[PDB]
Amino acid sequence: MRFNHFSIVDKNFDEQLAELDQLGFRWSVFWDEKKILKDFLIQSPSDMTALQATAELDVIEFLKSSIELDWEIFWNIALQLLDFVPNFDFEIGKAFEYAKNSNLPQIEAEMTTENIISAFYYLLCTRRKTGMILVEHWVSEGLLPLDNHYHFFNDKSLATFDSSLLEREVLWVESPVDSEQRGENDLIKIQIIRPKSTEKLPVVMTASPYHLGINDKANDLALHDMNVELEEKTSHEIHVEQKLPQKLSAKAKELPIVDKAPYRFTHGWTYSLNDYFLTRGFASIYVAGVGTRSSDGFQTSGDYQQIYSMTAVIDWLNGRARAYTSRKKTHEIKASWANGKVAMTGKSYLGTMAYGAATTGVEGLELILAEAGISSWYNYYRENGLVRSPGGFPGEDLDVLAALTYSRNLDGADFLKGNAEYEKRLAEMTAALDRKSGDYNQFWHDRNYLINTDKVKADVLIVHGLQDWNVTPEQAYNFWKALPEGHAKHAFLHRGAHIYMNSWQSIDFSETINAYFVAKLLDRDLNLNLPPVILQENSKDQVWTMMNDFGANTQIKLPLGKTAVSFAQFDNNYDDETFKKYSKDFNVFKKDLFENKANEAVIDLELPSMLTINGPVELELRLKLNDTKGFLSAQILDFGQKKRLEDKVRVKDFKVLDRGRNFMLDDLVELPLVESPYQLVTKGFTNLQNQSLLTVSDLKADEWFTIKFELQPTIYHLEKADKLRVILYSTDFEHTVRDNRKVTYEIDLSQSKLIIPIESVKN
Amino acid sequence: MRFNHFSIVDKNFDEQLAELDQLGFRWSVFWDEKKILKDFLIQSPSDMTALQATAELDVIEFLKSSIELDWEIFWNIALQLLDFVPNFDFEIGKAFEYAKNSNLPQIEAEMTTENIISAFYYLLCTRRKTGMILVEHWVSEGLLPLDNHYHFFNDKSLATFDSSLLEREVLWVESPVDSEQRGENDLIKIQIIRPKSTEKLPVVMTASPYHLGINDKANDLALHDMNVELEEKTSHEIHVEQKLPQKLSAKAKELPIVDKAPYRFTHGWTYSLNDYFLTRGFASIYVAGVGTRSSDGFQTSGDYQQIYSMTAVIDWLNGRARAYTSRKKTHEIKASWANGKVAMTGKSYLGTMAYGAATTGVEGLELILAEAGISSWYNYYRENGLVRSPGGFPGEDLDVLAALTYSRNLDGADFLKGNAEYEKRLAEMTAALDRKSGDYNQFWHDRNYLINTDKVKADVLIVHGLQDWNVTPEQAYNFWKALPEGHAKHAFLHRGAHIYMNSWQSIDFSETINAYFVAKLLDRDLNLNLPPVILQENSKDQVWTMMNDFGANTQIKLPLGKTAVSFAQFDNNYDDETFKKYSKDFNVFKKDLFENKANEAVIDLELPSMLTINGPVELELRLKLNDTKGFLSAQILDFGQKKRLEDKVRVKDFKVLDRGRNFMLDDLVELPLVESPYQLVTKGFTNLQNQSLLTVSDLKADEWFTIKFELQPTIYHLEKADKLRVILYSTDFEHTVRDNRKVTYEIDLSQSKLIIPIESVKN
Repeated sequence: MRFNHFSIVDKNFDEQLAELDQLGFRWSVFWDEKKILKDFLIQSPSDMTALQATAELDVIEFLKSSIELDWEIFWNIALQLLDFVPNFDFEIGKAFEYAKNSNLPQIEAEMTTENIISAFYYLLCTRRKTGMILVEHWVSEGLLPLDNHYHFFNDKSLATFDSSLLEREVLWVESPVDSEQRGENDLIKIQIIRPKSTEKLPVVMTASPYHLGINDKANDLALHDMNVELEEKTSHEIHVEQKLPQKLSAKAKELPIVDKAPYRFTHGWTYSLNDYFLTRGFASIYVAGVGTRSSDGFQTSGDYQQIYSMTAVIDWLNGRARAYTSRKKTHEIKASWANGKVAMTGKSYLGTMAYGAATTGVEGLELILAEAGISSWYNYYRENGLVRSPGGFPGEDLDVLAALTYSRNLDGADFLKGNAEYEKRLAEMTAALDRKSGDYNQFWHDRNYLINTDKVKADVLIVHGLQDWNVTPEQAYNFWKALPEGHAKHAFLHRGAHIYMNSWQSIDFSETINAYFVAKLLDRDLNLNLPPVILQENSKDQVWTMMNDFGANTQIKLPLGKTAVSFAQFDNNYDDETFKKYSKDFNVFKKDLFENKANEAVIDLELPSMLTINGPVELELRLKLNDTKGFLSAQILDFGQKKRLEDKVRVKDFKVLDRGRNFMLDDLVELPLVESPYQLVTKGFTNLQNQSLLTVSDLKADEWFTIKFELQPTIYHLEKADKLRVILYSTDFEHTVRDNRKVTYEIDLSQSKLIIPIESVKN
Repeated sequence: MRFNHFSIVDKNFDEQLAELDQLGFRWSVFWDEKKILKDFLIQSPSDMTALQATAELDVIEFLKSSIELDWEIFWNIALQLLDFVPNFDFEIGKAFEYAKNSNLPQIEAEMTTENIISAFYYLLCTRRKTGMILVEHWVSEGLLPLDNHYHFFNDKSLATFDSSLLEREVLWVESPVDSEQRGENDLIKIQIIRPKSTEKLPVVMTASPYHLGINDKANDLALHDMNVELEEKTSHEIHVEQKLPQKLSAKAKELPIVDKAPYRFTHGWTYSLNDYFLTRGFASIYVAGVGTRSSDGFQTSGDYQQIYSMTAVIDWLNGRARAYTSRKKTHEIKASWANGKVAMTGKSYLGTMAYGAATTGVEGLELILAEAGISSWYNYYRENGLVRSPGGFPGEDLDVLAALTYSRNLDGADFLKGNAEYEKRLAEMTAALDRKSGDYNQFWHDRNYLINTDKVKADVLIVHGLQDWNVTPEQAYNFWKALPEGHAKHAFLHRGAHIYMNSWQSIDFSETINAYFVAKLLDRDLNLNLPPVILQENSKDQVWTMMNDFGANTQIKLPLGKTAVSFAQFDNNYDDETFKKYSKDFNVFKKDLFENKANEAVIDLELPSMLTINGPVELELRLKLNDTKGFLSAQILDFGQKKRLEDKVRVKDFKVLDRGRNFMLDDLVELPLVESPYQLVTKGFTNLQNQSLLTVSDLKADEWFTIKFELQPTIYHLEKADKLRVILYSTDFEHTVRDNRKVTYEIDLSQSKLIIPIESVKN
C-alpha cells in the first residue's frame, strides 16, 4: 500500500513538546528513549501486552531487557500502532524498510531522545492503515475527554465536542429575493446542527436544493427526446449583457426577539465532511434555497436569485439579515451563537452554489470547497453551440433539473397553492432554453458565474474528478483560470468520476481540510503550505503528486496524416436497425465506437516520447461535408491493454472511519487499479456553424474549411510506448441529438493536426 | 410497491385505547372523528400545515370546513404520514384503492369513532414507505422521551433507551474447555454493550469468530488446489460414535469482587439487528470464542469445545460461571445487571454457533435467530462422499477457515508465544479432513449438531436464502426436520444469497422479531401468531406468503426419457486449452454449462401443470461408465426469459432506517425483479461409490447400475408453461476436484426419473 500526506505541518521542537504535553505526554529532552517509548504506550489507549518488539521479544520483555532502541524496533512497534499486522503485512526486523516503501513520513537521523520525540510527534500526525491519523484515532478512543472546548494538535482541531449535545434547529431567513414577484421577500428555511460551546462558532454551510427531497416522477416526465432532427442556423451574432438581480429590501418591523429556536428537527441528510467538523467545533447549516420544500419562491435553478437565497444565510450569521422563528413572522431570532465566519462544502449542485456564492463577494464567506461544481451552467447542458447532455444522462436540461428540485410540490398543501404558478414558470424556462439552436443566450448568461470572478474574495479550494463526464473538467478549469492573479486557490484532481474523496486511504484529505478550515474560520495562522494542485497520478496505485498549475503553456503538435495523400470519411446515417439499437442503449454504441465498429474516422497515433498532457487538447481539422448543417464529435482514449484506475471506488474496510466518538461511522474506500483495454482521456463537440459561441455562420457544402476546437481539459501522463486513439464522428447516442440524415464527412488528415498542451516539467 | 406485515398483533378496543393513551393520545369513544384526527396530528411530530386533505383543501382548511371525514380522506392523509407523495406516488381521492393495492393493513367497516380509533391504532403499526413502522418513526422524532424505561406498543419495545449512555465493557469468562490441554481453563474475552437501566437486562448474544479480526493472508496460503486427481475408494463401511467433550472444572478461588469492569472498549463490529435492540432495552454481547484474539486456546472450529467456549457466557450471565476483570485473574466480576435470559443472533458462522449452542440445552438460552447457519459442518465442505467447495469459494475447507479465524496470531506478542502450537494443531486438522476420500468420519461427526437436536429447548427461528449456495439450504432443512415434534420453530426463507434481510421494505422483519424477543426475553405472553414458514415468492415483486412446512410429502415423477429408446452420453475429459480456461475462471464454465456448450447431458422438460416444489428433488438415474471411480453432478435451472428476483439487493433509500435517535442509520434495500435467461433452482453432487455416506462400495465398469440421490431442498413455484433444464455432468470447476481423465458416461434416460416433492396446497 502507499500513503500520501499533505496535512503535516512542520513545527519546532519546543512547539512539538508543548503540543505533546497537552495530550498528556509530559516529556523532557534528557529522558531515556526507552522510557519515552514506555510512557508513550502507557499513556495511550493501545494495548501494550499485544505488541511485538523484536523477532524474539514482545514489548514488555523488550522494556525489561537491556537491548537498546533502534529505528527498526521503533518501526516494528509504530507499524503495529498504525494497524499493520506484524508477520503478515510486514516482516518484523524490516519495519523501517516497509515504512519507507509505503511512503510513510520518516525521521532519518541518529537515534537520540530529541529525534525520538519528533518521531513520536509526527507518528501521531501519520495515517493508520484504516484511514485515520493516529492522534485522531486515539482521541476517538478516549485520549482526550469530551469537554466541548477546542483542542489543537499540529494545527488541527480534535474531536472534543460531544455529539450527544448537538442542537438541531430550524428557522427561516428573510432573503432579498422575490422569485415569483409577489411583492414580498422569499423566506428560506435552514437547518442548523451545532455543538455545545461557550464561544461563537464558525459555520460550514452546504447549499443543497436536493436536501429536503427530490421529485423523480416530474424529472422523468420532463426528460427531452433526443431522437430529433438537427436544425440549421442562420448567420447572426449573439449579443448579451450582464444584469444582476435587484436586491429587494423588506420594510421595518418591531417584532420581539426569542433566545432559542422553537422549531426543531431530528433527521436530515448530511455530508460526512460536515459531520467530521461538527465534533471538532464547527456548526453545520443546510439550505435548500428558493423553490424548495417549506420555502417560498420558484426554483430559479442557477441564477443569482437562487444564489442570493443562499447567501442570505451568511448575511444573517453576520447580523445583516433577519431570520424568523416561523413563516408567520411573529418572532425574530438572531445568530448569537455564531462568529460569522463561513465555509461552503458539497459536490455537484452544492459545489455549484459554492462557486456562485463566492462570486458575490459576501463578507463572512471565508472560503469554499467546491467539489465537482458548475462554474457556468451553459457548459453543463451545452457545448459549442450544441445540445450536449451531461454524461450518463441523455435528454436532461435545466428544466428537467428544475422539476426534480422544485421540492415545494412534494407537500400536498403546497402543491395546491403553487403548482399552477410553477408549471407556468417551468414552461417559460423550457422555451428560454432554446434546445432548437443550442446556442448561448441571455438566459444562460445570467447563470454564468465566470463573469463575476473579479468579486471573489474567499480562498478557493477546488476538487474535481478527471474522469467525471457528468460535470466536465472545464467547469473547474474555467473558474481556476478566471480567478485573478495571486488569488489563494488550490485544486485536488482525482481519477474518480462524480464522487467524494474524503474517505480514501491514499490521501489525508479530511486532515488537510481540517487545518485549512481552523485557520480561516477561527482566525488563526495558516502554516499549511499547499501546492497549486494536488494530482492523483493515472496508471498508478495510490500515488499522488503536486503540480504548479492546471493548463500548461508549452505544446507539441501531432499530425493526423500518416502520408501526404491521406483522406478519411464516414457517414452520419446508419441502417435503421442499428440506429434504433444505439438509441435504446448508448452503451452498445460507445462499445462499437471505441472498437471502430461504427460510422467513424479512427487515427491511431504512436507517441514519440513520454509526455504529460496538462490542459485542453485542440483539434485543428480540415474537412468538408455534403450539407449546410452538422456538428463534429471527438473522443481520445488511451488505447491498449494496461492497468488503469477505474472511476468507481472499491471498499477497503467497513465502518473504520469515526467522525467523532462512535459518530457517523464511514467506510474506507479507494479507486482500484485494474487492467483495461483502453480508457477515455478526453472528448469534445462543436457545431460546425459555431466558429465561436457568440458568432454563427453559414456553412458551404462540398467545400473545404478548417475548424479549431478544444476538448475537455485534463492532466494525463503517457509513456513513449502508449497509443492515442483519436475518434472523429458525428452522432453521439449519449450526448447529442440523434439525426440520421444521409450526410458524408470527409477529412483531410495531412492538413489536420492535434495540438497538445504538455507539462514542460523541465525534466 | 407492496408491503407485507407479520408483526401486527391483534388487540381489543380497550387494549388499543390504553396503549394509545400511553402514547399521549387520550381519546374517548364519544369524540367526533374529525376531532380525533385533529388531535392525532397535533400530538404527533408531523407537520399538519404541509398535508393535503382533498383535491381542493389542505388539512387545516378541511378541519375548518363542514365536510365530514370518510375513508378516502382518511387514506389521503394516512398515505402522506406513511411517506407517500400525494399527486405523484398516488392520486388524491383514490388513496383507499392505492392502499389496498399496496397490501397495506386496512379497516373495512363503516366510518365511526370506534372504527376510526382502530384505524389510527393499526396505522401506527403500519410500515412507512421508508422502512419503519409509523409509531417507531415518530418515537425516533420525539413522540416519547428517552427515559431509559420500557415502553410497549402492540407488544413491541420502543426505542426509549438513550444510546448516549451505553456502557462498553470488556471482561474474560472462564470457560470449561482446555482446547490446547495446558491443564487450565481457557479464558474467553467478551465485549458488552448495555443501556442504562434500573432493572436486570435481557441479552442478545452474537458468537462471531470473525469479530476481533480476520487473517486473510493465512487464509489464501491454506487454500487447497482443486486441480488434482480423483482417488478410488475401497469397499468399506464407516463407523462413528458420538462423544461430547469433557467439561473441565476450575478449582476454587477466594478472589475479591469488583462492581464495574475496569477494562472498556469503544469500537467494534455490531449487527444492525442487535443495535436496533440496544435502544429498546436489550444489552448486546459479542464473543469470538476459543482461539481468537485476546482469548486462550486453539481455533477448534465447529466442535463442542468451541460451542462451550461461547455457552460459558450464558452460564456466567446466570451465575453458573466465573468471569474476571482481566487475564491475570486477580478480580472477579458478576453479571449483576443481567436477568439471565439470552437470545443468539447473526448469520453464517454466527448462525452456526446459534444452532450449536441450542443443541447443548443450556438454561437461559431462550431462543436462537440462526441466519444462513450450518447445522453440520460436513455438508458445508462435502456432499455425498465428495469434496464440494462452498459456492463461490473453490479450494476452501475447515483448515482454511481455521487459519482465517485464528485471530490470536493477529497480535505479534501472541504469535511469538503460540504460533508453533497453532501450526502443529492446524496440520493435525488438515490430515483429519481427509480430502483424499471426501468421506464422512469421526472428525466431522464431532461437528454435527443434528445428532443433538433432542436437547434443544430454545425456540428456533431460522432465516435462510433460497439462492444461498455458499451455505446450502440443506443446513436449515436438516435442522428443521430433526427438531422434535411440536417444538416451537419458524423459518423465514428469502430469495437472496448469503445476506441479511432486516432492512427490507417488503417485510416487517425487525418489528416481528421485536415482538418475539420481548415475550421470550422479558417473560411476557407471546400473542404473536406466526405460521411455520414465511416464504418470499419467486418471480414476484415484494410478495411474501406463508406455508405449513418445509418439505412436502406428496410427489410427482417426471421421466427424463422422451422415447423408449433414449440414451445420452458425455465425456469427462476436455481439451487441454478448454480445461485450463475453465480452471482459471469457473464462471465461464458455468456460462457454457448452462448454455449447453460443455461436456454434459441436457434434458429440457416441459412442465405439465403449474406446481410448487417443496423439499429436496431426487434423481433416479440408470447409468454406466468405463471406469472404476467417478462422481456425478446435477443442476436444475428455470430456463427461459422471464422476470426473476436477483440474489443481490439494490438500494431503495439511503440512511432512512434509524436504530434509535440518530443511531446507526441504515439503508433500505430490496431484491430487484429483473429479466433473466434462466436461474438456478437447485443442484447436487454424489460420489458414484457412495450409496450412502456411511457405506462405500466397489464400482463396476461398462456395467449398468442405478443411483438415487437428492439435490438441495428448496421451495420454488413454476407455471405450466415454464421449462426445467436438467443438466447432468461430472467435473464442476466451482465445487468439485478437477480430474481430466478420459472417461465416458452413458445414461439410459427412459430408465431415469426426476422425483419432485410438491406442495399439495389442496388448490
